[PDB]
Amino acid sequence: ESYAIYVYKVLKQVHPDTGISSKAMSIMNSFVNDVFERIAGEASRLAHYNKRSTITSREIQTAVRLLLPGELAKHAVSEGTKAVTKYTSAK
Amino acid sequence: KSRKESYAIYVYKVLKQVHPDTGISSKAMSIMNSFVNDVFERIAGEASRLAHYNKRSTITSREIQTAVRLLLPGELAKHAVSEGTKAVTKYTSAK
Amino acid sequence: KTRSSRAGLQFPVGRVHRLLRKGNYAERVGAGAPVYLAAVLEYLTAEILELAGNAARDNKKTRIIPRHLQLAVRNDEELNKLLGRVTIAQGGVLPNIQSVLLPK
Amino acid sequence: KAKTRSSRAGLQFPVGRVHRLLRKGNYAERVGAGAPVYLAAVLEYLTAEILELAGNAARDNKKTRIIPRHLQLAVRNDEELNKLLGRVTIAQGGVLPNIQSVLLPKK
Amino acid sequence: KPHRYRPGTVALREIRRYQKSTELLIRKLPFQRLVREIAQDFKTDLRFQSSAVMALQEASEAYLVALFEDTNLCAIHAKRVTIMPKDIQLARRIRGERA
Amino acid sequence: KPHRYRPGTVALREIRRYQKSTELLIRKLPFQRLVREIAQDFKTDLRFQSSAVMALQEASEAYLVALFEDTNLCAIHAKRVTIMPKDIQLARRIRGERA
Amino acid sequence: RDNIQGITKPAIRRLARRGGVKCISGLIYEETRGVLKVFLENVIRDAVTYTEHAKRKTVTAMDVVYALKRQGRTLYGFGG
Amino acid sequence: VLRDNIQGITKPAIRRLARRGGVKCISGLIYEETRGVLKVFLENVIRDAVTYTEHAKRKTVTAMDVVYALKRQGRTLYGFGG
DNA sequence: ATCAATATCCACCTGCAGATTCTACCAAAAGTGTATTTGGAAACTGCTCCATCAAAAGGCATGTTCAGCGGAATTCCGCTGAACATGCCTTTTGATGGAGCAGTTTCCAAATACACTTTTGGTAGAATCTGCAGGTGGATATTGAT
DNA sequence: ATCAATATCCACCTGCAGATTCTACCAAAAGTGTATTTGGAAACTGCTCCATCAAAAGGCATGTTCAGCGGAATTCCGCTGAACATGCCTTTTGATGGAGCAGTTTCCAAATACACTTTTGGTAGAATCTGCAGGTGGATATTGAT
Repeated sequence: ESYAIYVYKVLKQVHPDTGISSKAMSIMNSFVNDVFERIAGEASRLAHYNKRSTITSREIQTAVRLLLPGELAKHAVSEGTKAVTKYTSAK
Repeated sequence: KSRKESYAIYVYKVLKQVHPDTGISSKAMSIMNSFVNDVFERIAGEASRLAHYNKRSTITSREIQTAVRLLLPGELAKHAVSEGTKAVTKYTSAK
Repeated sequence: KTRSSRAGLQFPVGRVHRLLRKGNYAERVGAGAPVYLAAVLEYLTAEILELAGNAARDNKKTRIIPRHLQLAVRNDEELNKLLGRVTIAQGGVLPNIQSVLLPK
Repeated sequence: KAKTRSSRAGLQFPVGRVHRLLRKGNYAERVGAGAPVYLAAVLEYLTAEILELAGNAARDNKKTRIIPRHLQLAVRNDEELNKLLGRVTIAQGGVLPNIQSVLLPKK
Repeated sequence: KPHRYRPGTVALREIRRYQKSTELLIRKLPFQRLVREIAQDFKTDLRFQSSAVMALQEASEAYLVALFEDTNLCAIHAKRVTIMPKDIQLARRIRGERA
Repeated sequence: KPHRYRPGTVALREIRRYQKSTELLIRKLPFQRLVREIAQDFKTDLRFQSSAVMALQEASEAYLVALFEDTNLCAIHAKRVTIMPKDIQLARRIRGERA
Repeated sequence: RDNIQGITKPAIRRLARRGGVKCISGLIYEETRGVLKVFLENVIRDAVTYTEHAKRKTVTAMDVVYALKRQGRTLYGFGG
Repeated sequence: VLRDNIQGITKPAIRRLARRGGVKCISGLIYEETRGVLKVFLENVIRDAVTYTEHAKRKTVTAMDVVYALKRQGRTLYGFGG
């Protein structure tokens, strides 16, 4: 299992004519997983420093803030909220 | 009013088993408590990782042990394992 | 329809959702969670490939290799900080020589 | 006349509590019976290592109640403990007595 | 009448003294003020448990006191006995916080 | 008569070169034996996926290189351009590895 | 007065002393304050973020502790 | 039989690493010091690594063994499956 | 400065290893869809414990003076960098045997999951109790001037 | 060496703040006994990928010569931090309304859970493609001598 096809879609969106060597995709793959565990981790803690049994979108979001630098977070929050709202406003 | 658990009563027990005539300031006790929670967290954390690496569902003494080996300085690790094992062996041989 | 299309995303909402559960981070995972985290995840890979991609371009290259990822990261204050304790194998270092060291 | 696991493992620490926390800790889906016990044994033990050292500390101060300074001196003066707690700060512990020789009066 | 200790003797005396004790060395209220002010840019109308300030203070001094031990080392490496801005700068660089 | 670059011209030339590329710099095989030596006078009858030796090596060079930067910074702090043992040592001291 | 200047020279001097420093360049104090400012800005930001996550208006000892722990400056004596 | 392999870390190799690191001048005494420092770095990464291996009851150190070891040490590697 | 020695740069060229390209299979995913459980937002509340206004306390700001430190200059010389020779050992390309990782079906010690019952650790409130911090005195060691 | 100013240390003292011993009410643990479920050891084994040996060549490590320069030691101003005694402004301490942090209670949206149905993203694998690594020779630096 891996994020490679997904990295690849995204990749084609920013740089339509650019490719990625496996060695890079490999690093890309590592990168995604790392970020994932960090976010998930801060979420884990957050949730239970509050005697909450659930990690919701709200924990992920505080986590994104606790973990990312300034502009990147201003931007992740944005995309994240955007997605949730779109996911919800459907079905 | 929601309780507020802490290891203080055990710390104190262990203390007296070591220095029966010594007492511990309150602020001291609060540190010992933070010490225990930290260690707890650290060992449990490593243990968790260990299980996930090995696609295992259960944290056992095995994990606590490897965890301790990864978390503590040589000798410390050594005793920690010794004690560790004493405890499980004794607990098993008993009705 | 997949939950990603429902969420407007290229990263796998359902896979991330599955991953959160096996990571055992909490007894339960609300549906909002994997959606949001798959966004942030995709958002960040977008940023680093956007920047890697140019490094490859600045080097008369078409295929990104680790060196471009490294260039991308170390040359951006935020990624460089987010990634400050991370080693990107085969990446090299940024060209940089202290002044006192140059000819006189 | 039920007996507690801590008494069975022969320990002062809450073998049951540790077990409780381990489950609530979201660390794993399941928790072996012996981990609670082992881990408890390990906690207790480290506890004993610091109070013993910290206790001496107080003797060496002609004092009988252990305060933070006593735990801080106990720690940073033990290669192993100090390493183990090398990214930890003990409130109210101060720092070990120490002056770079070069800063001393020329005798 | 005339006494006067030579430069360094009282400094030394003070080092011995302070490495003995453990009290905080920054005055509470000004500190409390500084904390409150910094925080006021993060969220407004905040209140702070007395413990949270006390913990923060305790954490900053131990930080600064330690940064002082690496600075002093950096100064001595340059064969000086006087710490300088650059000395602090160099320690924080090697520590991973710097530019 | 024979051409001769002044001491340091080639050195700067090598920094430019090496900093411009990313191949490993420690002989492959030699390093592997060190790995097998350290590992074994640690636990016998062990084996290695070649990638594990390779990860050890990428990790190491990246540590070592990152270490020399700090060392290089330390020497310069001392007004020198030649790194020395105590520089490496001051850097690891400040880095926590010692202290 | 200004609050950061509220951290005085004699206190910075006392700190230094505790860190075993004997001679102190005058340019240190200012340089020091900025380091303390940046220190507290980093911690507080995370403590206050924890605060909000819990919908409160009081930074709690714990919220500072959780913060120091993320910053990697674990503190003992206040729960965390 | 493995012996003195630390001497495989040759001057030239240790000099290139210093170059990548931006260093123009090197004292004769740096090399022995560097091998000293590398040997410790290796032992630290490998003790853990092999501890992961044993755990898992395998005879072969996997790269993940190393990847986990490096992550325990706060020296996270990317590119080998994590 | 003009100038020979050399390293550096950079676009043109091409066999090649590593990337892209279906074709096919499919277990495991992810989705749809009722059915059951429940977590935590949400509102009301009471009681801490926090921000605040006053007053007793005890540092910090301040300006002078000078000692000693840092750094500029200067110099001796020892070690490090450059260039060169020789030739060892790493690197490269294969191929082979087999160890040990990893897939699978199997089956039970150990785990979970109610549910009944005993008890223990935390809070609160009072009353009694004590280690020590600072406060004195007086002896003596340290520092600095002569 | 000699006082003279001071700091430091030590034995003793005592009030008190905080540590201790008491009594006890109790929901949340923690232990017990039953019933059900299942994680992951053990036994057989397909199969990958690790250790190994094999041979050749050339990229490198090694070892030397040699002289340039950078590090270390020494001298020496002059400026800048340390000591100090000076004047009083802020910090600290302490008594107090009220704003929340918490304890409880309610119920509806949202999360499990198990059942099917379906779509996908790994992958074994032969086939086809393509960026560029590595070679080249000729145009522009860049160095170092004079």
